[PDB]
Amino acid sequence: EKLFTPLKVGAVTAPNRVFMAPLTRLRSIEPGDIPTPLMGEYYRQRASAGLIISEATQISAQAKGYAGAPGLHSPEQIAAWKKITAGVHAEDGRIAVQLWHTGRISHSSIQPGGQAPVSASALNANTRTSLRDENGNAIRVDTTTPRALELDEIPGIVNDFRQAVANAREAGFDLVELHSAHGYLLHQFLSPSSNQRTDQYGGSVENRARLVLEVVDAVCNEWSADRIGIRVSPIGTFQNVDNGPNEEADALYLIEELAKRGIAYLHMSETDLAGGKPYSEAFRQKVRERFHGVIIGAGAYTAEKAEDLIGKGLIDAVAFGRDYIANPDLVARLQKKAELNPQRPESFAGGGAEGYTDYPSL
Ligand SMILES: Cc1cc2nc3c(=O)[nH]c(=O)nc-3n(C[C@H](O)[C@H](O)[C@H](O)COP(=O)(O)O)c2cc1C
Repeated sequence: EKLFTPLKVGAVTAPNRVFMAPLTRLRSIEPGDIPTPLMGEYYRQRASAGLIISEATQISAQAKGYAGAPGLHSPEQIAAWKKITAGVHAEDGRIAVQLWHTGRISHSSIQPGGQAPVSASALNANTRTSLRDENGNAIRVDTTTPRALELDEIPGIVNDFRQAVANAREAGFDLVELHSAHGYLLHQFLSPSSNQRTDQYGGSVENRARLVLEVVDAVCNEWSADRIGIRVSPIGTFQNVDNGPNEEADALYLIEELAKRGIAYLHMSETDLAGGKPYSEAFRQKVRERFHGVIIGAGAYTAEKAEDLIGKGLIDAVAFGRDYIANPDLVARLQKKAELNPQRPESFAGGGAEGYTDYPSL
């Protein structure tokens, strides 16, 4: 077994290869999109993970698409996250913040000024996001048609990612993960399905990847390349965003570009919850020969699949999502071959302590 052996992940050293995937739980305070001590307890419980990757966190107020998702743009958010990272560190853990802009997976009622959310193009996502009702409970609501960003707004978006990384470093995170997956803003630019722009940020794959690579360069310059990871979902369809008619070649272009920056890791979200065609071993080989940082695989993994792919030299670590919701001590359980706690999906999104901090250890 290799899952319980250490791994260098850029600037930090993980003691095992069992990572906690980013998981939106929608329990932040409004007004202010503020993380809470309850969230701190949840993360502290999971500090034995090789690496915790936080729930997706707004780079700006405009970035918000979900009621209850936290930000990392305000002083109060910075202060609250500082307490959370300190608690994880007190338990000898490591924590990355996943930073997003939701783009068109959003609703005008939670945008600044009540305005339409932004995207690469003015095309509805044709999905739902999660808002809160008058009692503060999570509700699913159809997405608002977005406004296409003007060319002169793009530097501001890059600056918002840069600023959020400055804030993340101050807040005590060990790494940052850019959310370039799952149909959110960066992926909206990457995908031809969502990007119909005819300027330097659409058309060719070079142009479609331009924004994400500008963001990568800005955040590497703000902090250091060995502090930066990126999550992609570049094969298949996620939240109605496919990867276009040349998805493999386009993915390999992006990955070769990322490699040039010497970033800490590439995190591949392989499938959504409904599943789909597995990655071919040939594709995994092509990725591996092009990227020289850590590769994290995710999406309905088992420990056995992770060991197989680590043993084949194709990935370095695995991120578990739902098994981490339900098993704070997932590392110990997988090491000991213990049963896993029963998941309670009704409490994944929103609410309070129940279904959040009340899953037991062994
Ligand atoms: C409740 C829930 C929230 C999620 N939130 C995020 C998120 O904030 N960022 C992200 O990149 N993926 C998110 N995902 C995807 C997970 O990180 C993970 O890739 C997915 O659940 C599949 O892995 P699993 O089979 O181990 O759960 C979420 C998944 C679930 C079930």
